[PDB]
Amino acid sequence: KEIDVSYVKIEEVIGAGEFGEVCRGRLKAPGKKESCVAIKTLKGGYTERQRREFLSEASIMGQFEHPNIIRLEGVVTNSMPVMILTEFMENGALDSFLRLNDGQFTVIQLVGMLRGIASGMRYLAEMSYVHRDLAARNILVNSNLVCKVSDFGLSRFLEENSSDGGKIPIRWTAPEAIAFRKFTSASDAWSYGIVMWEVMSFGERPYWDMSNQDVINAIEQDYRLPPPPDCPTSLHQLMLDCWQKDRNARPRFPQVVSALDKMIRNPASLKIVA
Ligand SMILES: NS(=O)(=O)c1cccc(Nc2nccc(Nc3c(Cl)ccc4c3OCO4)n2)c1
Ligand SMILES: [Mg+2]
Ligand SMILES: [Mg+2]
Ligand SMILES: [Mg+2]
Ligand SMILES: [Mg+2]
Repeated sequence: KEIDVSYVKIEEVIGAGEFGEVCRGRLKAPGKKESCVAIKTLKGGYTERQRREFLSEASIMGQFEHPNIIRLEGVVTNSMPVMILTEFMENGALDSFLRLNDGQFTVIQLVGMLRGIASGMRYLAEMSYVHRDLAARNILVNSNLVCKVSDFGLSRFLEENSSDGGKIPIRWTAPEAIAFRKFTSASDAWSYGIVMWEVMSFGERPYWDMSNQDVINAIEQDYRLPPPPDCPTSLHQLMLDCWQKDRNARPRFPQVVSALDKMIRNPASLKIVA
């Protein structure tokens, strides 16, 4: 959906993306009430390939409609700067948000965040979309703490293309995906276990200071991340389920959502901690 630039007001620069600024603004279109939007801008000096890659995120977002997937409002393509407008997520990226708020949300709140992410992923999997970069940094959080999946793009990773999309995010990536480049919803479930860990640790770095090769070797040698401090054992177990080496043994996302829904219904179960 092409948006008349007269309908957009940019208020403030709030971040930086791959190709430019991320801004907060207002969208007001005839017959609709004004709303808050995030706006990515692309200014002068990029190649047409770069323009296409930038706008591809909009094309992909626009294929989806789900409360846990970032909503596209529209694009500005007949004018400079080129823009992508989405719903505005007041609290930004989940990893940074949790680090700011370390120890300040309850286990039940954290599980609700995890449930929203898992519902987004359930939907993407149903739509046969493999995310491939599922990480807390790619989860955006609104004022009501609703978590939504972001970062959409279909470009192959640099390792997949010519001998001579960016690099595979090793610490989030399932071993078979690293080894063979087979990305599936089941490799996303692995990544989701890593997101669970990031959430229950209030945004700590998966595998701390381990190198990417250290991580690859550790996982092959049966190492798995330990329960974060105060983490309910049942959540750690679901993490371990996501991190099975055999991808077919991992839970699919409907199962992940169910498990989380049970926990919310049965909060006493969350009291068991190592
Ligand atoms: N807490 S804060 O107000 O300082 C802040 C900072 C950065 C981003 C925020 N929300 C924020 N909300 C929605 C989206 C977004 N970034 C973004 C992505 Cl990830 C993809 C595509 C796109 C985007 O903006 C429009 O087009 N960001 C909020
Ligand atoms: Mg991606
Ligand atoms: Mg990415
Ligand atoms: Mg990317
Ligand atoms: Mg801590």
